[PDB]
Amino acid sequence: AKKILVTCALPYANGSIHLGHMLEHIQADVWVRYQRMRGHEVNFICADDAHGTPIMLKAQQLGITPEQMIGEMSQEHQTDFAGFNISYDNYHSTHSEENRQLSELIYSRLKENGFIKNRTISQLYDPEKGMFLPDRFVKGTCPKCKSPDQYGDNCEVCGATYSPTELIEPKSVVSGATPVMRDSEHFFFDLPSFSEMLQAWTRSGALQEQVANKMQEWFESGLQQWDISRDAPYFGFEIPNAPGKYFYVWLDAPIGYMGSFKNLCDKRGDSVSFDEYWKKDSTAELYHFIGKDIVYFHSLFWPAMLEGSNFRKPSNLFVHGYVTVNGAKMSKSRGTFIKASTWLNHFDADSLRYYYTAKLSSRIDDIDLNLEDFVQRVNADIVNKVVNLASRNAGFINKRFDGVLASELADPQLYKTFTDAAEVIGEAWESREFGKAVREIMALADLANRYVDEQAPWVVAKQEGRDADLQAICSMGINLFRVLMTYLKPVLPKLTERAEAFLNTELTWDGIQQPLLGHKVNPFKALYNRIDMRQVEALVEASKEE
Ligand SMILES: N[C@@H](CCSC(F)(F)F)C(=O)O
Ligand SMILES: [Zn+2]
Repeated sequence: AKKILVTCALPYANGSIHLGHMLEHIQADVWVRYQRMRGHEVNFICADDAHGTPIMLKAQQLGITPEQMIGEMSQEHQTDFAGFNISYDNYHSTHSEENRQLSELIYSRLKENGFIKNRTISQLYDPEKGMFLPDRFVKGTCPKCKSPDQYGDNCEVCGATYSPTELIEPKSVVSGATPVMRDSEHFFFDLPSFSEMLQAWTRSGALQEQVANKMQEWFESGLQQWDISRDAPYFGFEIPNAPGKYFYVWLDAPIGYMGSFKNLCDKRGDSVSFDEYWKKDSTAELYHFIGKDIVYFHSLFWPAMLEGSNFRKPSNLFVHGYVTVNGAKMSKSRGTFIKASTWLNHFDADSLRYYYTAKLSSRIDDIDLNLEDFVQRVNADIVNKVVNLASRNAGFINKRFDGVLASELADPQLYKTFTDAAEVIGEAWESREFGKAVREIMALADLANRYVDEQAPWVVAKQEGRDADLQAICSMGINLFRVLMTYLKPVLPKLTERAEAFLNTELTWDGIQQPLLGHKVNPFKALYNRIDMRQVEALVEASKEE
C-alpha cells in the first residue's frame, strides 16, 4: 500500500471560489478517489492562502480584523468545495500555529545554511498611511499617452508598460497621498544556488513535457534571488530576530501544505506520520496539482526551499491548463465568470465533475466549458447511456421478480469484456488521462445498450411464458451498470451513492469480478434527470447580475 500526500494549490482568502478553481479541485479529487479505491493510504490536503497586503487592506476597508475576514472566507470556501464533494482529509490555513512554526524553522535552516542574503531596496512609500506600496496600489498618469487614473506598471489605454515610479503625479490608492521613494533592508532566498539541482530534476523525465520545456526557458533567462520579506504593516508571520519584518506570503504559502498536514497529524494524535512524509528519506509520494500560473514557483522556488531546509521534495507536479467558457476566458459582462456557489444553485456537482473529467488529460491544455455542449453531453452520456442501463431494467426486476436478480449471467462473455477493461481504465485514471478513461467507459456503455436493444426487453415482457428470459436480460443490464458505475465512482460521488443504494452494495474496484447473482435490489426514483438550455440561460443571467 502506497502512502500518498496530494494537494491542490491554496486558494487566496480574498476571493470566492470560481469554475477555474473547481477544475483543479475536481481533477485532484477524481485522482484521489481512484487511488483510495485501489487501497492506498491517501492524504488529500489543502488550505486557504490567508496572508498578505491585499488581505490586510481589504480587512481594514471592511472595518473588521483580518482574522475575522479570512475566517469567513475559509468557511465560504469549504462550503463550496464540500458542495462539489472534494474529499479533503484536511483543509487548514496558512495563518496557523503549525505554519508559523514551520515557516520559522525552514527560514532558520535556510539562514544557517547560508541561503539567505540581506539586501537594501528602494520602493514607493505612502508617508501618510506609513506603508510601502505594492505596484497595484499606486495610481497616476501614464508617462506615454498622459491618460489619467492608471494603476500599477501598465496603462489600460495605450497599453504601455513601465515602473510605477514613472507615473506622472503618483497617488497612493490607499490614502491618496503622494508616495515617495524609501529604502528598506530585505531578506532574499538564494535560489540561484540550486540551479544545477533543479536542472537535473527537469531532465529526469518526471515532470510533464510541456513543463520541462518551460523550465528550460527560465534557466535560459537565469534564476534570480527571491525577496522573502515584507515590512510592517503586514498581515502575516514576523521574522525572528528582525523587528518590523515579516515573511513574504510566497515564503509561507507552500509551507502551508506542510502546516495543513502537521495539523491533521496532530489532530489524529499521530506522532510519526509527519516525519514519515516529509523527511528526506521518505518512501511516501508527494504530489501537487497546480495551474499554469504557479509552475515557476512550484518547480523552482519550492523544491529549492525544501532542499535547503533538509526536507524531501515533490515526487511530481501535475499541471492543468486554464478554464474557458464558450471558448473564451470567463467574462463578467457575458455572465460566464461563474462562482462555484452560483453553479450549485442551477446544477448538481456531478454534472460539472463529469464534463471536466471527459475533457481532461495528462497535458497542460486549456479546458473549455461549452455550455451548449455541456447540456448535450450530460444528457447523452449520464442520462441516456449509463443511468439508462439501470432505469430501463430496474422496473421489470422490481415489479415482476420481487427485486431479485437472476441466478446466473445471461451473457458471461460480454460481462468478461467489461471486467477485462478494468486494467486500461484504471491505468487511464492513474496516468491522469481522464478523457481516455471516459471514452473507454462510454464505449462500454454503448455496447451495454446495444445488448439490451438486441434482447428487446420491451418485446419479451409482453410475450407469454418469457418471464425467465426477461429477468435474465434485465439482470444482465443491471450488472453491466454495476461495472460502469464502479469505473465512474471516482467521477460521480453522488450518483454513485444513489446507485449503491439501488444495488444494495458498496462498489469496490475488485468487486466487479463477482457479479450480483440471486441478489435483491431496491426500487429507486429518478437516479439522474435531464438538464436543458433554459437552466444554462438562467445560470448565465444570474452570473451577469452578480
Ligand atoms: N494562492 C495562490 C496559490 C498558492 S499555492 C502555494 F503553494 F503557493 F501555497 C493562488 O491562488 O495562485
Ligand atoms: Zn498610456
